[PDB]
Amino acid sequence: LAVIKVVGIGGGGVNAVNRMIEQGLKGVEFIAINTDAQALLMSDADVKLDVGRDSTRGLGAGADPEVGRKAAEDAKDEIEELLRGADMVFVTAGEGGGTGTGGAPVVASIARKLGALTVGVVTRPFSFEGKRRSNQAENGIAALRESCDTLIVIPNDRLLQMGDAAVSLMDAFRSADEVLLNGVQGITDLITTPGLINVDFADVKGIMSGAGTALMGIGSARGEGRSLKAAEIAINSPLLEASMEGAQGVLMSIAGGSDLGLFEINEAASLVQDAAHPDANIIFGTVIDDSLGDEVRVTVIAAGF
Amino acid sequence: NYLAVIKVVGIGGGGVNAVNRMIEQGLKGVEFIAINTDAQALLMSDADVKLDVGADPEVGRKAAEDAKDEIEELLRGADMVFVTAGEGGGTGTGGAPVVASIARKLGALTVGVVTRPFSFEGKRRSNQAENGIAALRESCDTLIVIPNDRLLQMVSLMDAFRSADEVLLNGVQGITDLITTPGLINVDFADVKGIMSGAGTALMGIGSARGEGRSLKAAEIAINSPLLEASMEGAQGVLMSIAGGSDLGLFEINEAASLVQDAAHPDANIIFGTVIDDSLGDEVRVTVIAAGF
Ligand SMILES: Nc1nc2c(ncn2[C@@H]2O[C@H](COP(=O)(O)OP(=O)(O)OP(O)(O)=S)[C@@H](O)[C@H]2O)c(=O)[nH]1
Repeated sequence: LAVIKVVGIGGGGVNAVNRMIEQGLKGVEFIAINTDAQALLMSDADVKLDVGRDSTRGLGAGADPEVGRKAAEDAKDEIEELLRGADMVFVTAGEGGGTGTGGAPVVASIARKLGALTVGVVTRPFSFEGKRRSNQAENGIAALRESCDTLIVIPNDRLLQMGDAAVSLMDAFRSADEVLLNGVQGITDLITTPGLINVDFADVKGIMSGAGTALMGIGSARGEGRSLKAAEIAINSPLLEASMEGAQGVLMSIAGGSDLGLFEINEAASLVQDAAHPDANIIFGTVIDDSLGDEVRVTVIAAGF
Repeated sequence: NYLAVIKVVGIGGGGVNAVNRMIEQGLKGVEFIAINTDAQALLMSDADVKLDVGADPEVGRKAAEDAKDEIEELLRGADMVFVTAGEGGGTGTGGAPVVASIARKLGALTVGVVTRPFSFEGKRRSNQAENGIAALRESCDTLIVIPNDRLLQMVSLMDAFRSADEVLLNGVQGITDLITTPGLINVDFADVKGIMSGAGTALMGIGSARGEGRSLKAAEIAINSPLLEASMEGAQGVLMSIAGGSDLGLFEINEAASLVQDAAHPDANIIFGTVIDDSLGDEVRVTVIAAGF
């Protein structure tokens, strides 16, 4: 029985976590960490830690990653005591600001020192947010990559090539929330709510330990050929950056109702094998989600390029 | 007065987190108080009462001494006060003895709970973990000490940390449930205060079993628990609680009570009772608190 903790750090990471809780992600503990007390009062997370209170006064790191790093580092004994006991820790954030960029690698190092399987799931900021945010994100992601077993990086620019062409700014960030949720859930649900093909904590640990930098694809479909269509959308996802063909490690999850049959699961698995690198290690798992109706949802995590 | 007022104080990050765990598990019958002692960080809490007085012990001490009047008003009216800094050190280990000394000067039966870290955790300067224990011991009636090393005789690294949190919770719940939650055998609060006032250091033992002979079996595990450090023979004050379902029988109960008397020192005071927790199914859980020598 694996204990899984999902940490959101900074405003975007805390909003993603609220989204995960709102959509009913189960079997995990939710921890919100931020440098803004008011923002934390609105969070529904199980654990809420306000950090950098004297350096920031509950107003955020003002986009300075050094302030975020030092806020997390000063609270490190306390974060450690919140994490101890976890088998698996997710660290989620929008890279580019001060709190998430700076604090995420601290939270991840602590998880990794404890020997929890440590997965980062972060976005790169949209190009329209400016060169400073993109540059801070890039350094934040390099730092985090040193501290995580696997680091899933979602390029927010690619999200604009999905969903609706007439989205607002608020919509774009809700979509970033959703994808961070998809990243976490596509993995955690293999463990907490397996279907016919059970990929347990040990299997996940074996493919994700020390895997390095990763990308994700997602796909969903209904009606005839839903499994094949969902997998083909996930494999060709703009978030995966056309790089599925080069990944050496691939974890795939297919979610559907109680009645998702082996035939459908296997058809999706077969399309994914064919698209993969010839020497790829691919693990295929299933998820029971009875709220899905006639839809199935495929998530692909690709690493080892 | 007649429903004993019990206040459980978590202080510092490990203490507030312990209290938040107690709330999450539905520990009943007590009032929870979360005291944050760090200037730079605040762990939030759903405790009834919260005080933010904000990793050095001296820092926590000074912060709580500064807030001594408001802590006093939070504690006034309690018959019993538990204080803990929970797992890991920090400012809470400095604040805990201050809250304890205020509880005790008010007349409340003051019970500290403190953990000794696992040895593989290493050690911070100035012997600060033992200084915390010594200072907390000076200001409590009873100090329950949980030696985390002993858990490894009861294991993976994650299991070790999890068992530590679980036994810490039990350090409070085994006693509070005995007092606050009816069972077939109930106790007098005066007798609790009789064994625990001025008693000094105590240790705890736990045991669980199912099926035939469950009560005897869980009691036997509890009495021989590595966490008791074989202090059962010499102990002058013993509390034993047996938690189980409604159908817990008087005969099996009494067999457990008889075992504890036999195992304990001839001159021991023994307080014994049961707790009805209908969520345990066919399982029985025993807590033994051994105090004195
Ligand atoms: N997923 C998600 N991402 C967001 C949201 N708001 C902003 N972002 C993204 O996250 C990045 C970091 O912003 P944010 O998380 O708010 O900063 P912070 O880490 O809290 O940093 P600060 O203390 O300096 S204000 C932004 O550059 C943007 O790309 C949100 O609501 N949800």
